[PDB]
Amino acid sequence: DLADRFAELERRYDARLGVYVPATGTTAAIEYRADERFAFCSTFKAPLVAAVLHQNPLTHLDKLITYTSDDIRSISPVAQQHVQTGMTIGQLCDAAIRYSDGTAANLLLADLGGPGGGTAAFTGYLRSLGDTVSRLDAEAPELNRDPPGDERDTTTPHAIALVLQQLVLGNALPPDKRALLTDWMARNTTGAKRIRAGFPADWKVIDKTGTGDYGRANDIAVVWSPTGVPYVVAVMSDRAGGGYDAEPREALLAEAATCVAGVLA
Repeated sequence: DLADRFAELERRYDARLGVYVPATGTTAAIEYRADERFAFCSTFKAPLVAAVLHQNPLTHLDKLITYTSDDIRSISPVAQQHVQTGMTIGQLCDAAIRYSDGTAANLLLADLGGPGGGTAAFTGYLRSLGDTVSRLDAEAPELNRDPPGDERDTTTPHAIALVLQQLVLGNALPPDKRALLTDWMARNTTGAKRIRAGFPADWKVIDKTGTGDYGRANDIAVVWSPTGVPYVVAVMSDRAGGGYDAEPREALLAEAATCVAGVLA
């Protein structure tokens, strides 16, 4: 039994686990703690890139953004190398998704603009997609640090799955922008030990990960079966019992995904 398996994983990893897979043609929704709040962590960067793509003509991708030393305040594998040259909006989107570059995502929030350094406009973009649950209140590094249970900077597996479904499978974005987002997630470099690890090699997986304090580890994905049937998979976790420095456990997400894949196969 699924729920029994997910409960067993919680005990194994001293963790709280949330899972959602939306219903399809022939499968019921899979849900475990799906309406409980979990920190976004870096998973917000996927709808962030969608918001920026949606807000602007496509050639806004070619606009050069400049930044400085005091902008590097979080893990930023790409942006830390380009302070002198700047980065174009397209390079920022690529880095935010594929390398989970924190400076890149902060710069994209600023591009979106408005109150809260773009966090209010980000939240408004989610509201436009019918998500009345999620909220973004801070940028990096603060957004990964809220105490367990705090509602700041949170989504739920259910909410983020429905958002991702609209972005990748539905009509939230025009086809050209949808393809840009989908391809960046398809080329993600940070997800090999999470949802990807739980699905057989002949399933396609695109994803966006997040990791935070209090043992936070998330992954949101769209997967396609070998015959092209898509499913959206959101898996979220934290480990409050280990305190602020609790180690994130990727293996919990890989095992949860393996269980989901077993049901979807």
